[PDB]
Amino acid sequence: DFDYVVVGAGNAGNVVAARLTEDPDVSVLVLEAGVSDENVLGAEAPLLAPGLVPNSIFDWNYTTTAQAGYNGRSIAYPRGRMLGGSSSVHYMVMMRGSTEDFDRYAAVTGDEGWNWDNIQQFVRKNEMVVPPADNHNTSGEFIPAVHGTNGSVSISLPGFPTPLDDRVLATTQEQSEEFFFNPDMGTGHPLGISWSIASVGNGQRSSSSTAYLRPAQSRPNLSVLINAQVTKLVNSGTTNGLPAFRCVEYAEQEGAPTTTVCAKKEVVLSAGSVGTPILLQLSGIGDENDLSSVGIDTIVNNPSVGRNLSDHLLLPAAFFVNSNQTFDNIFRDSSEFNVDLDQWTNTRTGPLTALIANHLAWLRLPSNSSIFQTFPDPAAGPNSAHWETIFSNQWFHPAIPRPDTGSFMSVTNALISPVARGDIKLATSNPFDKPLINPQYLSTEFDIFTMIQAVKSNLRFLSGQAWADFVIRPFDPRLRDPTDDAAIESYIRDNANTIFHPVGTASMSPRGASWGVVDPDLKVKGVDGLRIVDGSILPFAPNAHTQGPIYLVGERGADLIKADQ
Ligand SMILES: Cc1cc2nc3c(=O)[nH]c(=O)nc-3n(C[C@H](O)[C@H](O)[C@H](O)COP(=O)(O)OP(=O)(O)OC[C@H]3O[C@@H](n4cnc5c(N)ncnc54)[C@H](O)[C@@H]3O)c2cc1C
Ligand SMILES: COc1ccc(C(=O)O)cc1
Repeated sequence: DFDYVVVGAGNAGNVVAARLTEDPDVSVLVLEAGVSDENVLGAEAPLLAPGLVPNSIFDWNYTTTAQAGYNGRSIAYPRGRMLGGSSSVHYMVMMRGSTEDFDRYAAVTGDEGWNWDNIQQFVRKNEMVVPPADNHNTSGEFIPAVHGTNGSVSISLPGFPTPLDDRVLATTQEQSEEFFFNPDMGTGHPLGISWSIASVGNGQRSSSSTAYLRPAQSRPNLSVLINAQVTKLVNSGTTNGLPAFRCVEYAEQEGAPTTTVCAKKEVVLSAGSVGTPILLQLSGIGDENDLSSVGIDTIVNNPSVGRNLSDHLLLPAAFFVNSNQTFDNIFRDSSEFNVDLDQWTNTRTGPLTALIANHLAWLRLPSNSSIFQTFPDPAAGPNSAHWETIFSNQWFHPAIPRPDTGSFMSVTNALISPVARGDIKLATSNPFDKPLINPQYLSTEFDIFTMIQAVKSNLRFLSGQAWADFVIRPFDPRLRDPTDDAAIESYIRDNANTIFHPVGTASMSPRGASWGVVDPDLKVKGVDGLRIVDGSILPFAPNAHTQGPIYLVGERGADLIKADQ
């Protein structure tokens, strides 16, 4: 039987599986609940990514509980269910976080092996810069020296231009005090306006399955099983005086018989920030009171399981624009779509290689803001962001379909440094029931205050000379007036959503410590033979879309595992 069992063939899981099997005497079994990622056009052509989830066979079909912060709205909580995990359904944006993110991870765990300097080696293992699809000149769009040249995942600058690009660039000159240009987020200094970098190579998605699993497919010491949902982690004895969890039960679907397998060395949980805590709770690792309320016997009492959930909340906003070059008609007119698809199929170029956004702004509140009377600074540090602003050459709104008429650009914000914390809990002891996902969005004055400020910032940005002949008006009339705080707050509470970056539900913390679920080496506290390598270990929201930091967790996790062999 196998040396390791990896639960979840996801963003991080695939790194662990591929890295461990580099050694021919180490065998790994990967168990993935979902289907194959092969022959999924929507998971290959970059521009088609937003259609893939939430309501589909490639999604877990999770939702949140009703959010009082959102006027009682419950929202979709998409999560990839397939080879590659969420890296097969994500929007491919790549950055690693701020130096302050990783230094805070090191400080909070007492482990300097996290920390900005010591993590850089894994950027180089993880990524290689390849040409953008349109083969444009990337000089001055990034800094080659801070990025990998040889690593597994293909990354590139935007493969298709938009009419937004020159106008965003002009705004960095015209409004340089607020919206200065940033040469590369890979410096660990996120603030300012940078060109998007994305996990796209030869005009198609570079996911954790394409980058790690596929090249490793002919290895006899690696097995990958799809349609295999792990339903229980099995207490398989007592090694080192602690309960051991080296066996798992899995099934194809609800009501199907369960297969048992055991790892000789360790079970690695890579089920992600939703999947990991819920499986733990189903296995009797969690909050005693919550477990017994649903009929589960607690084997390891740890109330941190599924707590300390952070996410980046999302705010969408569309604006009518005077342009015939937005991407909107690709999704309305079959002739245009089919011309673009033929070009993508034959040459791997054209509009289908385009990203959700070619530029991103990372921004702080003024250091003298009224909110700092009542709150300490929740940012990772003085060089980190409070919010993000994303510029898209089309309609983008997770909860409202694209209008039949109109050309649009969208300005999407993410709250990067929330004060709010949430939790993930079991509604029942049945592994095929949906969990209760309660992020507690907009439940603090800080979080709503910052979002009101973000909107005012967006409107300053778009009032610039570069936009004069382009932006017509906001889709929603509550965005007509920058001084109307009541209208702005109403807009936010009715439109806010999620940008799909949950972390923290199995937080790392120092060995033997207060709260947390895992040690700094990612071993589960109070258990032997169980390791967590995914987004759930990160104790704070980073200054980054989460694929980049999660890949670093995956690469270091693999080295941590090899060190105990
Ligand atoms: C719509 C969307 C867009 C996004 N866009 C971006 C972006 O542009 N840039 C960015 O950086 N990030 C983005 N993200 C976030 C990023 O995709 C995730 O944060 C990251 O990929 C998660 O990595 P992970 O390894 O923690 O989990 P995942 O990649 O989600 O992996 C978990 C895997 O485990 C499987 N699994 C779960 N439970 C079980 C079980 N019991 N048994 C067996 N298998 C199981 C799942 O099916 C999945 O394959 C996006 C996310 C979404 C939902
Ligand atoms: C509006 O564009 C984006 C870009 C990235 C993401 C993400 O990281 O999920 C969401 C929306």
